[PDB]
Amino acid sequence: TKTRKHRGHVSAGKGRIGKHRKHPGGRGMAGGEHHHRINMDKYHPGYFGKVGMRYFHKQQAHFWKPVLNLDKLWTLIPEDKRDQYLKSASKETAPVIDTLAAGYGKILGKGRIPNVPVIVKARFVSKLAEEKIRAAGGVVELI
Amino acid sequence: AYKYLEELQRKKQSDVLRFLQRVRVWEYRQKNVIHRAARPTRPDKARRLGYKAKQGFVIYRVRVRRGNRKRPVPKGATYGKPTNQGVNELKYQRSLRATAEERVGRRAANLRVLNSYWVNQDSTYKYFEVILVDPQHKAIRRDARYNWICDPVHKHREARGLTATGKKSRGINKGHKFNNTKAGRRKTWKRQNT
Amino acid sequence: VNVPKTRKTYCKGKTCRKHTQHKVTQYKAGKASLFAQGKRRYDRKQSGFGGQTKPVFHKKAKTTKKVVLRLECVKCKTRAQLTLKRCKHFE
RNA sequence: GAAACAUCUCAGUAUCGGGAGGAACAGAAAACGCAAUGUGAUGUCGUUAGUAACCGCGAGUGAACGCGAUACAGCCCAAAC
RNA sequence: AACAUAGGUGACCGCAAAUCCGCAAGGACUCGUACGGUCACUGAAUCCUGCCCAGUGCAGGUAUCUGAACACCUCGUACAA
Repeated sequence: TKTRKHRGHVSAGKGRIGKHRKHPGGRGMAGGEHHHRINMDKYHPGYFGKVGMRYFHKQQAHFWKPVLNLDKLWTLIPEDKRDQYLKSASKETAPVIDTLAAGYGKILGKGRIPNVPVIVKARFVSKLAEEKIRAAGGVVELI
Repeated sequence: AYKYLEELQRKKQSDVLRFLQRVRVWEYRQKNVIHRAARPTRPDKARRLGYKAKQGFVIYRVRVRRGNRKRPVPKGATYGKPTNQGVNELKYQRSLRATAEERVGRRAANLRVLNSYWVNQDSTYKYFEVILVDPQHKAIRRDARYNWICDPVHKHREARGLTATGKKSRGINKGHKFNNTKAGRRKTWKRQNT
Repeated sequence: VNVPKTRKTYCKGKTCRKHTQHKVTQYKAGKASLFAQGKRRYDRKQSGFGGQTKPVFHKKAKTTKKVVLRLECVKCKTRAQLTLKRCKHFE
């Protein structure tokens, strides 16, 4: 391609002789500070800034999911048949989580539900998950 | 069984031990590096670390220096932090213990060492005993215990050279799980020196 | 200069109510420095210029030095700080 | 390198001193800490992860527990008598 | 015309010294001892070499003031910072 063509043009890339060499200055990013026009040009990536977010509790001894949205479930039932197993009454609930990594089992409520109406049991559920649940059907979970 | 020669060697200023310490090292002092000894100074500790009367066992004293320093000064390019620079302030990581164990061993080329530890010394040098074994000997290569410090020297060779010993295998490592990071995976080599 | 020393109204803080009169105080007291990274960090890592030990710290000081003065709302008697202006002198 | 530079970085690198083997070194918990009615010597490989942590909190630096693998192996003194 | 020089002068030191080398073990001066030998300035002879101790340097003293850490006391912390 363009890169393939290198010969035929003196200097490849930026045209110049004595062209771009080690520059502009400093190694990597120039000092995040002022320099004699070396590097600057008002910035604000960063602003705040110590890359990444971290929480000390966040780690071992930290709370863990899984979390499920009250969308997949409704999508799951009653509209389409799915896990025939764990089916009773108009509907039922139980583990349908990719991981039963523990400290978990909540169900969030988003999307339109009940619609099943479904009754669910799991670890604690968000407020906007009780509603659009307890409404048509649904109720207490994982006492 | 040998309790108080453990108990006694605690204070080193208590009573009898101190007097022996008055007349002890008087003779040891004015005795240079490399000696030898019929019996260990502390019988509990030898015959603890591993020492029994048996042929093929030899225990030597050693003296050392006193404090640790004695170092050369860096050439130019001193200007800097300075980083590795300095003079009399730095202390060397190897103990005047580890140093006692070799500086023995390189006296008797033939033999290896399970290492005992010092008796105390004053105003200067410390001492140390240091039992050594002997690999090609009989009775050494008999007792299951005090075997394997000679196989015959296939893996263990110049133990305490490599380091594998008591004080060494301490010093540059202690503990196990936890705080054995940047320490012995096996050791400093690998997990680049701390 | 020698102001405001006054009864005002704005109270905007943890304990408040209707704006009520407060007063100026020029609160000066407490422990000084070495509560933050610094003394702690020169506990350790002291060899031959670690950190910014060598550089002058806390910026240079100029002629003035801001104002302090907490304005406590007389009532609740609890208050908060406002912006500080560089006053040549306070009296 | 940090577009200078002192900590930091290059780097525990280059180079130096001593020494073993056919492999070395480690190694049967005063461990781990998904805190548990849980794991169960040690290397190594993959990952955990550029995560926690460090740092003119700048530039840069940078693990581990665990997990999946490989290979598996547990024992002898000192003392008591 | 520069250096050296004899000559002139000042300084430190009684020797387990002054001065200097070495990381250390040790070492030069020194088979030396003040009519010595170390450190400096001036630079044969002749006539001479004034005034200044404020600043800087060195040295001596110093009621009072300032002046680190250990140990000591008080507070704080069941300990510690």
